[PDB]
Order: sequence, then C-alpha cells, then structure tokens
Amino acid sequence: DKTVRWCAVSEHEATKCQSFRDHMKSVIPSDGPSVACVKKASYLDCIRAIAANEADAVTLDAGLVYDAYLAPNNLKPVVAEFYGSKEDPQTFYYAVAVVKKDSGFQMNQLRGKKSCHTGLGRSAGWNIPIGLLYCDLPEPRKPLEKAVANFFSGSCAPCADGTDFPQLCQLCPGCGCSTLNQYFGYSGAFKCLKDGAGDVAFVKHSTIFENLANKADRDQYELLCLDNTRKPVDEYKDCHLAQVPSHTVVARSMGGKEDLIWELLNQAQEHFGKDKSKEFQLFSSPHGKDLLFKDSAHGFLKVPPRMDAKMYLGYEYVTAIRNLREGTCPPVKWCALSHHERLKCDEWSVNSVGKIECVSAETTEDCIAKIMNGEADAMSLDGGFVYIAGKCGLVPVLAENYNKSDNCEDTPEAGYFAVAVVKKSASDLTWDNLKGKKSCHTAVGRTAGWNIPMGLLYNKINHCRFDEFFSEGCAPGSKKDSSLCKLCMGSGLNLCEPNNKEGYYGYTGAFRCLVEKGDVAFVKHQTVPQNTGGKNPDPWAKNLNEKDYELLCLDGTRKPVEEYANCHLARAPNHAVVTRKDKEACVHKILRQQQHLFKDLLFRDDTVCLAKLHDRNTYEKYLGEEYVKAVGNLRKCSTSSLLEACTFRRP
Amino acid sequence: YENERNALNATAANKVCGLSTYLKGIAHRVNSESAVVTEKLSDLKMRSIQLQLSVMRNRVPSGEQDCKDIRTLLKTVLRNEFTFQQELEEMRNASALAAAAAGIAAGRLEEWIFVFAQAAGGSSQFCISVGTNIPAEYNNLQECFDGTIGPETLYKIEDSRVKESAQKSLQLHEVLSSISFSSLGAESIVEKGENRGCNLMRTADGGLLKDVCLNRNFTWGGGVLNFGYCVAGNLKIKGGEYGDVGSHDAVRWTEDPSKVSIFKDVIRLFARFQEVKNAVVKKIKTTVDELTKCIGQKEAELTNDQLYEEFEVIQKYLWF
Amino acid sequence: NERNALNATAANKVCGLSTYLKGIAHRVNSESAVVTEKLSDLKMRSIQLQLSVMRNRVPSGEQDCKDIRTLLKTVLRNEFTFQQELEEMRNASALAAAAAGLAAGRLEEWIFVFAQAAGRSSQFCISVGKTGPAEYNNLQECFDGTIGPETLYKIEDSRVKESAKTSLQLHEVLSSISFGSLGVKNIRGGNGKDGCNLVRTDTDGVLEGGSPTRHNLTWGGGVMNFGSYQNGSMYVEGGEYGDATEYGAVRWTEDPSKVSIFKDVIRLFARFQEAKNAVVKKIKTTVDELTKCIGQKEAELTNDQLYEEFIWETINRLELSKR
Ligand SMILES: *[C@@H]1O[C@H](CO)[C@@H](O[C@@H]2O[C@H](CO)[C@@H](O[C@H]3O[C@H](CO)[C@@H](O)[C@H](O)[C@@H]3O)[C@H](O)[C@H]2NC(C)=O)[C@H](O)[C@H]1NC(C)=O
Ligand SMILES: *[C@@H]1O[C@H](CO)[C@@H](O[C@@H]2O[C@H](CO)[C@@H](O[C@H]3O[C@H](CO)[C@@H](O)[C@H](O)[C@@H]3O)[C@H](O)[C@H]2NC(C)=O)[C@H](O)[C@H]1NC(C)=O
Ligand SMILES: *[C@@H]1O[C@H](CO)[C@@H](O[C@@H]2O[C@H](CO)[C@@H](O)[C@H](O)[C@H]2NC(C)=O)[C@H](O)[C@H]1NC(C)=O
Ligand SMILES: *[C@@H]1O[C@H](CO)[C@@H](O)[C@H](O)[C@H]1NC(C)=O
Ligand SMILES: *[C@@H]1O[C@H](CO)[C@@H](O)[C@H](O)[C@H]1NC(C)=O
Ligand SMILES: *[C@@H]1O[C@H](CO)[C@@H](O)[C@H](O)[C@H]1NC(C)=O
Ligand SMILES: *[C@@H]1O[C@H](CO)[C@@H](O)[C@H](O)[C@H]1NC(C)=O
Ligand SMILES: [Fe+3]
Repeated sequence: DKTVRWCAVSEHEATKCQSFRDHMKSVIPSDGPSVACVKKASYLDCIRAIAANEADAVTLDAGLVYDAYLAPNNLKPVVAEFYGSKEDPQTFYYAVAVVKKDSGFQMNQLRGKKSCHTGLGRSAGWNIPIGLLYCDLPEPRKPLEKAVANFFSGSCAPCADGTDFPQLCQLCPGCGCSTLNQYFGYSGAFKCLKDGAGDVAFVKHSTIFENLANKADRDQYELLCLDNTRKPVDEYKDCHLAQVPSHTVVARSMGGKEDLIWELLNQAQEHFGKDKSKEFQLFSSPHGKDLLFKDSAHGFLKVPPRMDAKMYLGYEYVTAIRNLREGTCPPVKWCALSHHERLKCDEWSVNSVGKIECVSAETTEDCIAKIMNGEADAMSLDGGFVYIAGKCGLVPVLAENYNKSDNCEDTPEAGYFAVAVVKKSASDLTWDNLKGKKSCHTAVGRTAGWNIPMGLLYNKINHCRFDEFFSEGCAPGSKKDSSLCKLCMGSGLNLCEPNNKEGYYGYTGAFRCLVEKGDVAFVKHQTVPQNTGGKNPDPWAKNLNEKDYELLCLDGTRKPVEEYANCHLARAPNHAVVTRKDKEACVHKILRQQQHLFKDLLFRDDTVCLAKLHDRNTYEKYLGEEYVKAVGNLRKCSTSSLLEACTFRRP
Repeated sequence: YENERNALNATAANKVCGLSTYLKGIAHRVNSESAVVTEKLSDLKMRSIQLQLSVMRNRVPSGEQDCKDIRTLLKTVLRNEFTFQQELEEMRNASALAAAAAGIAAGRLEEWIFVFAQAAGGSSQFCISVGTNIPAEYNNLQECFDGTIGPETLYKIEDSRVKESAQKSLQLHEVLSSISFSSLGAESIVEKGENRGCNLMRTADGGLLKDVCLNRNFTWGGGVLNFGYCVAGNLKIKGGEYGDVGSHDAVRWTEDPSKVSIFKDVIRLFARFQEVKNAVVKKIKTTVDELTKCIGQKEAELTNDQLYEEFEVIQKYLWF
Repeated sequence: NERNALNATAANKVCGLSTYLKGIAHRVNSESAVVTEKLSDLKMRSIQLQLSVMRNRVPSGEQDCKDIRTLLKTVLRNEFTFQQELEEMRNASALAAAAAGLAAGRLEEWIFVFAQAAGRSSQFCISVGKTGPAEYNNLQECFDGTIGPETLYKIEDSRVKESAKTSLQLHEVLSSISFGSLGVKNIRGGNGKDGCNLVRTDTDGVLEGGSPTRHNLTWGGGVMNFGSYQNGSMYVEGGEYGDATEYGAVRWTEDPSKVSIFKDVIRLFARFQEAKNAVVKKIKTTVDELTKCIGQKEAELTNDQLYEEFIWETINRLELSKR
C-alpha cells in the first residue's frame, strides 16, 4: 500500500513518530503517502527489521549505512538530510588531516609523528585515518590500539584505556572522554595541533574555521592529501581523506519503497520542516534530542537513483572501513565496451602475459562507474566522457596521438577536428539550413558527434529539445522512443545502443548513417578519407569516393573534406586513458612498457602511439579551459544518470 | 572485497575428479572380486568330482574323521550345486547396486566440476583457477579430462584410467578421506583474495540469483561444498557438512565424507557386497575342507584334464 | 530483456529419466534372477534324467532317447559352459548398472542446482507456470520432501524400485526429455523478471563482468546447450552440443540417444540384454531335450526327495558293481 513503516530505536523516538503519523494524517489526502511506526532495540535491529520486510525506513550515520549495504541486509541510501541553505546544501562532511605550514612531511611520512584524534572509535578522528593508514601500521595490527601506539611517537586518542595503551594518552594523560580534557573532540584535536603538542590533527574541513576566525591565522595551516602533497585549508574539496554523508535514510535495494519514502518525506519537510509549522517539528521534540532525524537538519534531498551505497559513501570511506573490518593486508583491469571490445581485450590479456586483465559493461558510463568503485582500473575515453569521468573523480594518464611523429611518446597534440559531413549532391544544405533535417551522431555525450554541434545549436535555439529541431536521426544512447533513434540500424533491443551492437555507433557508424539514411553526419576530420576510395573493404563503403562529400563551414560555406583546417566546427581534445588517482604510476608504467611491446575497439584505430602527460593530469587541465566551458554550457540538457550522481557529491 | 568472487583451485577440482573416476571403477572392482569367488567355486566343483570318483572306486580313505557316511557326503555335494548359486545371486545383486550407487555419486561430482570447468571466459573471469589470469585448462585438469574441455572428453566407465583405477589397491574409505577438508587444506580448496567473477559460488545477490540472497542453503556435490543463504566476497571455508551451515556467511567443505548424502549409499551397498562376498568365501572354505579329507590319494594326484575323461568312463558304466 | 526460468515440467521429466536410470540396477538384477531360475530348473532336470537312466525308465525314444549316452555327455558339458556365459552376462550387468548410475547422477546434479537456486521476491530458477519458486510439492519426480540433498531419490527408495517394475524401455524414457516430446511450452517458464543467472551466459550471468566464451556450457551431457551470450530469457530451439551459437537460442536435445552420458548406457544395457537372451535360449533348448526323456515317475520327483532317491540309487548301483 502507500504506508511507510518507520523504525524507532527508543521509547521517546516511538512517541515522536506517533506524533509524526498523526500530524501527517491531518494534512495529506487518502490517495497520498502515510506513516506507521515500529520499535526496535538498536540500529542493527532496525537494519534487520527492514531486510526482513517488517519495517521500511530508518535514518543512519555513514558507519551504519555501510553495515546496512552489506549482505544479508542489502539496504541502500534513498533520501539524504541537508544542512544550511537550499542553494548550497551541506549533505556531506570532509574528513581532513590538518598540519602546520612548513612542517615538511607527507601522508606516507606519518610514522613517528605526534597525532591528535577527536576520540577513540570516532569517524573523522579515528575510523577514517587509522582505516587508511592501516597497512602503514606495524605488525601485529591486532589489538588496533597497540599498533597505533607503536606507529606514532605520542598521541591523544580520548576514550582509550591509558592503563593498557599509555602512548595514546602522551598528549592528554588519561585520555579523558569529556570536554574537561582540553584536547577532546574536534576543537580539542585542533587545539592539540595549535598548541604544538601534536604534528597532525584528524578532524573535519570545518574544524579550522570553527576555531580560527581570522583568515590570516588560518593561513599558517595546511592539509595533507592522499597523493602525498599539501594544500591550503580552504582547498578541502580538492585535498581530503574522505567525503562522508551526514545522516541517510535507508531502504531495501529490491522491493524497497524508495519512491513512497521520498514522496512522504518531501511532503513532510514542506508541512512540518524548517520554519513551516508551530504545531509539529520534524527536526525537534521535547522528549529528547536528535529523535528519528538530526535536529540540525534543514530538510531532505532525493538520492540520485544510479547512486549505490559504495559510490554514495565514496571509494576513500569504503577503503578505510574495509581495512579496519577485514584486516586484509600484503595488473591493470581494462574495461571493455560490449563483446567486440572484450574479444580484443582478451587477446591483449594473454599476449601481455598477466599485465592487463579485463571486465565487460554494455555502456561507457557503466565502465566509468566500474573504475570509480574499483571493479576495473582503466579505459581509453573520448573527450566528452573524459569530462564526465573526471567529474566522477578519475584522472587522465596518457593521450592518444594520431599525427606521424619522430618521438610520438613525448610530442603533445592540439587535437582533431569536429566536422559536419554532407553529400556533394545535397547542395541546398547550409550550416544554418539544418532545421527539420536528418542528423547522424557518433553517440550522445561524444566530442565530434554530440558536444560540439549540439553545444553550438544550444547557444542559438536556447533550448534542450533537439528531437524537435530535427525530423529524425541516429544518436546512440538517446531514449529509444525519441525521433533521434528512428534512423538507427540496431537489431530489436540493440537499436539506439551506445556500443558496436548498433551499426550506426561511432565515427564509421555515423558515416554509414549519412550514406544510407541521413543527410548530415557529425564526425572527426579524417572519417571520410579513412572509409572512401576502397580503404574500407565493407560492401556499403567499397565503391564510395571522397570527391562526393563536402564540409559545412560555420559561415554558411561549403568546402571539400581535405580542406578541414579552415572548415571545422571546433578543435576536439584527443582521446585519453583515464584511471583512479591511486593508480596513475602503475597504469603509466605498464601502458608505456606494453606500448613498446604491442572499428575503433578499446582505442581509436588511427592511434600511432600513447603519449605522456605532464602538468595536465586533471580533466580541466587536459581538455583545456575552452572545452570544459563548452560542455558546462550543456549541463541543463544532460541525460547522464552517472553525471547527476557524481555532481551530487561534487557539483 | 564484498563484490569478490573466488574460484575453486584446480588441485581441489582434480581431487574431486580423482574420487569420481575411482567411483566409476567400482563396477570393474566388484566384477574382479566376484570373479575370485567363482574361481574358488570352480575348485570346489573340481574337488567334488574328485570325491565322486573316490566314492565309485570304493577306495574312499577310511578316515575315522567322518568319511563312513557315503549317503550324507553325496547329499551335501548335490545340495551345494544349488545352495551356492542362490547365495552367489545375493552377492551379484549387491554388486550391481553398489556399482550403480557409486555411479550416481561419480556423476553428481562430475557434473559439478565439469560445469565449473566450462564457466571460463578467455581471461580474468572463470570458476577453476591456477593463480594466473587464464582459467584452468584440460592440462591442469588431468584427472577430469582426456583432452579439450567438453562432454566427450570426460572419462567414461569403460575408459582407460577408470579400469586402471579399479586395480589401485586403494580402499573406498581411503579415497573418500582424500577429499575431506583436512586432507585438502583450506588454502588448496579455494583461491582466496582474488576476484575471478565466478557466480556459481555466490548465494548472495548477483550470484545464483541476480537481485536477492537465496531463501535457503546451497550445495555443490551432495554436501561436499556447502553455502549459507547469503555468501558474498572472500569465501570463509571451514570444515563441516550441509547441517553445519548456520550463518548466511558460512562456507563449509566436508570433513567426514561418510556424512555426505551421495556417498552414504555407496558406502552402504559396497559394504553389503563385501559382507556377502566374504560370507560365501568362508562357506566354500568350510565345505572344501570337509570334502578333501574324503578324496582318495589316487584321485587327488589326478590332473584336471584326465580327471574329467575318467569320470565319464565309470559314470557311463554304472548308469548301465 | 525478459528473465525467465526452467519450467517444473522439464525438471520433472529429467528427474523421471534419472530415477529410471537408477532403476536399471534393479532391472538387471531381476532379469538375471530369471536366468538363475531357468538354470536351476536345468540342473534339476539333469538329476531327474540320470535317475531315469539308472531306473531304465527313459521312454521308447519317439525323439532321440536311444542315445542318452551322448545327450547326457553334452548336457554335463553345456551345464559348465552356461556357468561361464552367466558370469560374462553378470559382468555386463554391473557395467550397465554403473553407466546408468553415472547418467542419473549427472542429471540429478543439474536439476538439483536449479531447484536450490531460489529466493524471495519471486526470484528463482525453476518455475510453476509464470511464477515460482517451484517447491517439493511441484518437482515430485525430483524430491521426497522440502528441497535438499537428503530428499533427492536414492537407489533403494520405493520410487526407484517401483520404476524398475514398469514395461517402459530405455528409448521411450529417453525420448520423454527430447525437444520434440517436451516442447518450448514445457521448457521455458516463469515471469519475465525472476533474475535466474544459471540460465544467462551474457555478462553478469554465470560469470560476473564476463561470459564463458572459451566453452559452450552444457547441462546434462548435452541436454541443455548454451553459447557465449545468452540473455537469460530462456529462448529455446532444438539442437545438439555443437549447435549452440553466440547470440542464438539455448539448444535443447532433439535426440537424447546422441547425448554423451546416454551413449554408454544404450551400449552397456544392450550388451547385457543380448548376452541375457542368448543364455536363456541355450538353457531352453537343452531343457527341451531333457524333458523328453525323463518319465512321469522321475519327473514328479523334486528337491530333497530327488537327492534322497538319487543317492539311494547311486549307492544301490555301486553295490551291484561291487558284486
Ligand atoms: C534477449 O532476450 C530476448 C527476450 O527477452 C530474446 O528474444 C527472442 O528473440 C528471438 C529471435 O530469434 C525470438 O524468436 C523468433 O525467432 C523465430 C525464428 O525461427 C521466428 O520465427 C519467430 O518470430 C520467433 O518469435 C523470441 O520470440 C524472443 N523471445 C521472447 C521471449 O520474446 C533474445 O533472444 C535474447 N538475446 C539473446 C542473445 O539471447
Ligand atoms: C569380469 O570382469 C573382470 C574384471 O572386471 C574380469 O577379471 C579379470 O579377468 C582378466 C581376463 O579377462 C584378467 O587379466 C589377465 O589376462 C589378461 C589377458 O590379456 C592379461 O593382460 C592380464 O595381465 C591378466 O593376466 C584379470 O586378472 C582378472 N581380474 C581378477 C582380479 O581376477 C573377469 O574375467 C570378467 N569375467 C567374465 C566371465 O567376463
Ligand atoms: C536379486 O534381485 C532380485 C530383484 O531384482 C531379487 O528378487 C527376485 O526378483 C523378483 C523381484 O521383484 C522376485 O519376483 C523374485 O521372486 C525374486 N527371486 C527370484 C529367484 O527370482 C533377488 O532375490 C535378489 N537376489 C537374492 C539372491 O536375493
Ligand atoms: C591451490 O590453491 C591455489 C590456487 O590458485 C594455489 O595456492 C595452489 O595452486 C594450491 N595451494 C597451494 C598452497 O599449493
Ligand atoms: C541452511 O539454510 C536454511 C534456510 O535458510 C536454514 O533454515 C538452516 O538453519 C541452515 N542449515 C542449518 C542446518 O542450520
Ligand atoms: C510448465 O509448462 C506447462 C506448459 O507451458 C504448464 O503446465 C506450465 O506453464 C508449467 N508448469 C507446470 C505445472 O507444468
Ligand atoms: C561452440 O564452441 C566452439 C569452440 O571451439 C566454437 O565453434 C564456438 O566458440 C561455439 N559456438 C559455435 C557457433 O559453434
Ligand atoms: Fe571523438
């Protein structure tokens, strides 16, 4: 039905909930959502009740959100609590490692330093740092307290037994578990650093701003990043240990009332939320503090559906908790686009003799997600997907070079050219005269095929309905019920699919679309010469010649295919190999090693070699300021469920 | 870590196949052991024809060790001609059953491993491993296959090694113990700490079922490999049986193969055959021992070939 | 794409075949018990004839009773040959039994793996029409009680013993699992969303993040044949082991006699049966020669009175020669 069974861990929580139901009944109609309450002994009994279809929802902190996603519970984040304004909601906190400016040590040099922790068993002060530094700790790593004591040369971990672990109280004798201990909590951990007792403070991004009001005073502090570098305290979003969700509503992955909980909680925040009713308060109660939801909350936000607990919690948080729970301590997995790429990848796996391994996914964004969580390590991407992948935390390590060079490996290229290809016969066509005509795109989200012509179109029509602008066409990845899937050649299910199962996917595929169905194709400058003049042995291409095709110039002009240099839509960034930040060196090493040893499957078939990157090891740096700005302009018209999810963590 | 899908070690796979071909050899084993009894019986028929010739000479040793009653001697001789074949039927009835029951166990184990061996894909993902990014092939799985992995490459009951496995002097109890948890070792069963994508060994969501944990416990073999209703990630193998899987986490490899469903009947029915075989053999022994003390030395030193020529002579004489 | 399952009727017919193969052990035993009855009867008749010879009651030969001298010589030597032929027959009886056992074990493991692969939210690998999971109530040819290793049928279980008693022949039972006899209606079942991975060879099916491309997965010995990229939709076509394609339908056996595991069963059961019939014919012919020259007096004599009067006579004729 339309009732949501809410879980309460205490008697005072169960009564606030009866009040929640009663007040909801008094404002929502019969057809709409309703509340009902269930009482359980602890948070774990609540996670269990949901999994056992007894209850439906409960709000949890990140640590329990991890336990809830684990089997046999298999729960997931559905709704999130936000703090502060609606414009800038503060859904997550950043766990940071604060140090003093000029102390000259990195993350890998923490052994033998003096540490300041909020408290033993605390999230930002203990579980996250000690989780990440787990393998840097001396053996035996059990008891964990003993190992931490022998790693650092003196610590302050309040709430720890100083009788057993005296090195853990060296900076705050007794490890007092109250605010009476000057070095207790976030403020105290910062004070431990400020007073020069410790060298590093494991706190939140906010802690420095909560303890130092002057910008000049804060300037004398830096943060330790996982890449073994330092950054200013105001650069926490670029330099942190983990990104942690504050308070999350959870429900079953399958058979969980995800939409019914959202509807109920969206209606609830509108009627009894922050500054709404004097009658009932969702984030306050006389029976106690933080009952059902944190009193500090300003309301709720829907969790993007593509978002799974692992991605939601982030790689860093997950890795920290896995290390602590498991205690598990001591090649590149290449992601393949459908069975065609996988077949090639397999040959590469055996030939490289256990240097490169494979994983398959049907879409490029499914592969980016695999890289993100850890299922895969690296894959070669088109510029448009480097933007999405980069916004998801990944980094480029090698660039695809296409021009014939002496030392290809160390000679960077400005990029290829995005062109609008027409037939010489269709002389009526002009760059401006494309309204109501047939288009042929490589795929949606691609550089030459989508991002460049649709970006130049959006800057003119000032609207996102591209299916209205064109009569029909083929843009693999588009909604199967759109006019932009009507000219596709994929067999049943395979129609408008963003892989080689769809015959009009890619540079060659979009060219095939122009010849057989469409009247305009969006591809790279070298697509027409690579397929014409018999160069492509395929029946459709065998008898085609480049003399019969023209280019659409931005000034409503037409020029031959060879005259691409002065008749291109925009310069396109070369395809680059992306990876997880914490893999750069090994991917770079094995790929260079591999490159010297050994359709456009895995990489573009016109790749002469894989070239080194220097200062450009970020998506903004690689793609350039111009491309990023142009892709950013299309964010309003985005269809990517992955991009929507990645930007929920870092907009 | 949790998305971790371990593979079975080739060594563990071979040991299961090893037992499997021994079980296929139980048919030949019963046949060989049954054949000995008939040899021991043939000797009894030859020695009783030796007695009948001594009865006819009236030159039956006058052994006071009860050769005086000619009547009961010959009565038991004729009785034997019938009493033995119906007890020999009893042992063959048990031989067929043990042979079949064993065959069932063999097939159960074979299907399991063979399916795991076929669930291999070019590189990185497979169910039987060798440590490399390449799945185990027929050269690694020498006890399972006689060449390229397929249905016709598995060993048949009349095949080469099945027959030589039947003369290995290994007793059932020993071969069974070989696949126990102790005899294999936790490490040598499953390739832990490696994601080889084998869904056949995951009861949790995205394993046997794509969205949910199983409603029940699961078993490969007949209780050899056992799983809880929601086994994910790093396989926590411990020694135990289908009944020993109390948690959702639990992975249990057999410690006492006699507790395993499929082996129970093999053990039982091979024991039946042996029990009978040995009771028939003692019956022949006690009979041979009682007849021999009555055979005359002239007929005793008589060779099998001329023994049958001479029998015919007095036989045809007395008839007329 | 649709996510279907193996229907309970297909599972039940495969199980049925498996219990018939387990029955073969009992079938060879019954058939061999028939032979030893006939062979004992032959040994009875030879004593009866020997008694008639000594009592001179062998009828005025209408048939060849005049040369009992040679027709007894041959009988005492034929009695010996049949005992060696019996053992050759029994040798085959144990091999037939074992081979059938193998075939039954292989099938049992297959169906049992599908039967256990069942969870909540209408997610399963064996269906009862367009729903499931199928429980022990459905799948009664497979199980005794709730699905488990201990509820599968065993060789001495009543079901296997009673199946051995039927007049059904191997070929009939083998055909009951063919694609023709079963049909697409009886093979594919379930809702379009039962999430059964055992029946999917495409990425995230049998293997996670890959497909079994090295081998064309076959359940049974080539009963249910998969390729490398099957949806899990349970799209079925008739075909044999080599017939499965990458993007094609699952190939269900058209002719079960062509399947690996049934190959030795057909062969070894036939070997037994041929050897059985041959021995039975031989015993018949020799008994038919004997029953002619016995006489009603000696013919009526059986068991303990036979031996008693045969020894009575042998002792008498021996005292006759002694004088
Ligand atoms: C993907 O899953 C699909 C169902 O979810 C499945 O669709 C099946 O496609 C076949 C195509 O051959 C259809 O069969 C048709 O083929 C015969 C050929 O003799 C025609 O005469 C008929 O029109 C017949 O319908 C199936 O009907 C269809 N299945 C269903 C249940 O609709 C795909 O095959 C799966 N893909 C792979 C690679 O397994
Ligand atoms: C029933 O099958 C029995 C085996 O399952 C078989 O027993 C074995 O008989 C063979 C001969 O048939 C003996 O082998 C001897 O002869 C071969 C001749 O080529 C030699 O190569 C061998 O070295 C050996 O000397 C086996 O020794 C014997 N096994 C035992 C343990 O006695 C029976 O003979 C079969 N019975 C019938 C009637 O078919
Ligand atoms: C041999 O196995 C058979 C069963 O297959 C046992 O029983 C004989 O066969 C059928 C079984 O239904 C009965 O009708 C017969 O009367 C049984 N006896 C004979 C002599 O045919 C058989 O008894 C088992 N062996 C022994 C010696 O017990
Ligand atoms: C069996 O298991 C693994 C398989 O990768 C490996 O360690 C080895 O082959 C076997 N065990 C040992 C310790 O030899
Ligand atoms: C095996 O799984 C079943 C089904 O969930 C469970 O009830 C049972 O307790 C487990 N086995 C044993 C003997 O504990
Ligand atoms: C199996 O198939 C038949 C025919 O489709 C039908 O009875 C049903 O769909 C399935 N279930 C049973 C009970 O046989
Ligand atoms: C079946 O397996 C063989 C293995 O060599 C091969 O022909 C192919 O991979 C599979 N499919 C077809 C179409 O035969
Ligand atoms: Fe491109």
